[PDB]
Amino acid sequence: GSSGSSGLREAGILPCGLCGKVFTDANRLRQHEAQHGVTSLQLGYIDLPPPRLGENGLPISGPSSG
Ligand SMILES: [Zn+2]
Repeated sequence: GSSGSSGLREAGILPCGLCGKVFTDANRLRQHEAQHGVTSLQLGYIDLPPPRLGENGLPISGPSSG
């Protein structure tokens, strides 16, 4: 005697626990999850962030003050 796969497709609909949105259709929420990246990497969108934060042009010993 042991269980297996006897029943129905009972998943469970719930509101997006990442941004705070609410969904009713599993298929609809499945797409929204992509926006965040739930175990996936959704790319193709346009992005143009600022340049990295770094600099150069300094000595090796530094200033001798103290
Ligand atoms: Zn969300």
